[PDB]
Amino acid sequence: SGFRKMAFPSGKVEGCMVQVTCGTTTLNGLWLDDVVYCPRHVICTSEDMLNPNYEDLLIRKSNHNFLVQAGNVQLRVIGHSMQNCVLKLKVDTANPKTPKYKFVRIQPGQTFSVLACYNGSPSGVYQCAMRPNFTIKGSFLNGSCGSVGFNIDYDCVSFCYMHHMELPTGVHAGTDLEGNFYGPFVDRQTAQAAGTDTTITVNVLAWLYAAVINGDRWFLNRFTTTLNDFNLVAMKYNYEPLTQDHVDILGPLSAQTGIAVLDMCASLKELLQNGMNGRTILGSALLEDEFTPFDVVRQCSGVTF
Amino acid sequence: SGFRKMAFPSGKVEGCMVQVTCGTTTLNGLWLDDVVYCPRHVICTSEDMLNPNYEDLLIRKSNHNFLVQAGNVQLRVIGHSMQNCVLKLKVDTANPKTPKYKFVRIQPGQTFSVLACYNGSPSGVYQCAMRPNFTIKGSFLNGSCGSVGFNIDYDCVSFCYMHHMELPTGVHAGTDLEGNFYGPFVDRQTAQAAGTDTTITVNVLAWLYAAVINGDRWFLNRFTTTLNDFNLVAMKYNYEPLTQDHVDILGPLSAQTGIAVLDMCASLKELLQNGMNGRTILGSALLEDEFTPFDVVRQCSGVTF
Ligand SMILES: O=C(CN1C[C@@H](C(=O)Nc2cncc3ccccc23)c2cc(Cl)ccc2C1=O)NC1CC1
Ligand SMILES: O=C(CN1C[C@@H](C(=O)Nc2cncc3ccccc23)c2cc(Cl)ccc2C1=O)NC1CC1
Ligand SMILES: [Cl-]
Repeated sequence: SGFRKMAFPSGKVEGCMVQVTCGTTTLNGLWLDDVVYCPRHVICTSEDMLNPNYEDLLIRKSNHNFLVQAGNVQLRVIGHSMQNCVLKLKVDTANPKTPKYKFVRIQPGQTFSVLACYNGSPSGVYQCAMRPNFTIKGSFLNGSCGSVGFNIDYDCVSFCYMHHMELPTGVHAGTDLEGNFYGPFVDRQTAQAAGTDTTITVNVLAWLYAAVINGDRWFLNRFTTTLNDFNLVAMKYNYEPLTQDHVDILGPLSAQTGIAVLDMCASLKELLQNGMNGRTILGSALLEDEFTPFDVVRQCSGVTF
Repeated sequence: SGFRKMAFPSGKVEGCMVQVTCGTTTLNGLWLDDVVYCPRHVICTSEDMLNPNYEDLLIRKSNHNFLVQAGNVQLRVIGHSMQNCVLKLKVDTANPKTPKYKFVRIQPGQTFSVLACYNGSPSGVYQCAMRPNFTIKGSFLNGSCGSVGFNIDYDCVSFCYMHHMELPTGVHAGTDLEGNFYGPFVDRQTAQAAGTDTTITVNVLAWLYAAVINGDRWFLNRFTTTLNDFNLVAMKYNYEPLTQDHVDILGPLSAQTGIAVLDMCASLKELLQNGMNGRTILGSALLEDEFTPFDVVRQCSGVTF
């Protein structure tokens, strides 16, 4: 019993974290095989960040301008190149701790674990979701740039996020490991803002199924709804639309609890229109949307890595 | 910016998890140096769990009755002894992945990370707190016994909890790493129940200071309170009494934000009376009590927004 916001074990990723320094700027790097990946803004001064020409800034650097530290060992940089908003530093030593890995680009609603790092040293691990407005609600201070997000599939680490910046609302923006930003963001000190966010509907439904599995059933009702009527309701409350794909993905949870997906949608409709009435679900007075259907199945079945 | 329920990176603990088998029972063990620590109930059958005589069950075992598996390698047991409710299995190989460690017994209100394991394999990491009734609200399934709780302040792992059982309310009970239970619990299937739980007041106060540091003040008021009047009101909401020790511990956060501890106590009194009126504090509609004063200082910025 119990239901917690659970992150993947971070060990395979901790063995890849390094410290990257270019002049006065120090941030985190991800060392896989003989390459260290880090945000390309490591080459910028505070003035350069206002309007950087990254190719022009990079051409002026040599391999020895980049200091890479792995624990108490200095790595030798033998090459450097840029891919989108990510700098790739070729080093003379392959990481002996390189796990089996993939680089994957995730979609809004998908969750992942973040290993927050400072000076190439991991400080914490938390779970979060890619919001529909492509930001993440992380917990990051100065020096956290280069911290990565990931999932684990059996013994394979799928790297999906690298931290680049904090927006004025305190939320975070970053890229996939190929340097492509999530969202309409750019890597420079200029006016940028997160768009209006929405709630991840399929994830709220998965979390309601998790509450039922844990004995919380007060919100269940005798009613059902059509998919179209539910989306008309959900659109009124800034909820993301529920597609037939989402209904298919919730099938296993629906069979396990005996509550049809549109039956659980009628519970969610009533919760939006009337509130919780002083009650909580899994210790929360808000409808939680940072657990996917897969996370619920994994936590309620004990899958190991 | 941001404030998340953050666990310590689990890598140092993942390298210590092993699978312990005694007959038909399989659970998790913690391998440090040449000793594997696990719950003593691994020697029990389901027919022994009501009134087990552990000394009598243990004397009938030899070293070769204990099967210890570390990854795909079978460890050789060369000794066994019981210390309180933990079994200590001496093995012929010291763990090469043994981190710098300590065994610490924690007090109610203290937080720690849990690395949930099944069959000696880590499945997830979450943060939690020792409740005032000595239980923990974990997320554990059958086979999770022997999973450990820990803190990693600096480079040293302080092991503080080993999981033993789930109570009828779905909450969990366990021991320190010397096998002494937290709370009035015994490792028997006899009728046992968690006492009425309370909210960890010093932790809610620390979390209100974290909200101020991150830029939020809507909940403050022009009032102060005596420590005695605050406790008379707090106890009516099932809040733990706030001692002078707690007021002293909140001193650094009080100096950083400019809000005296008894002024923050007045704001908490008003919050308990009024609720949140549709507002949230750090993304929550409930008052959070699983962040200690020390956790807030570790996670938050040193500069108040
Ligand atoms: O004032 C600045 C300067 N700051 C630097 C850096 C950046 O955002 N870094 C950070 C990341 N994550 C958390 C942080 C917490 C506190 C301070 C900096 C953080 C950046 C990176 C990029 Cl790609 C574009 C612009 C900026 C940019 O403005 N800080 C941001 C907060 C406001
Ligand atoms: O049905 C039982 C049998 N069960 C076995 C075991 C125990 O509590 N194991 C477990 C731990 N953590 C989470 C679990 C989740 C589901 C099932 C077992 C779990 C135990 C250990 C000890 Cl030391 C004392 C009593 C018991 C004991 O009653 N109790 C469970 C239903 C709550
Ligand atoms: Cl303590």
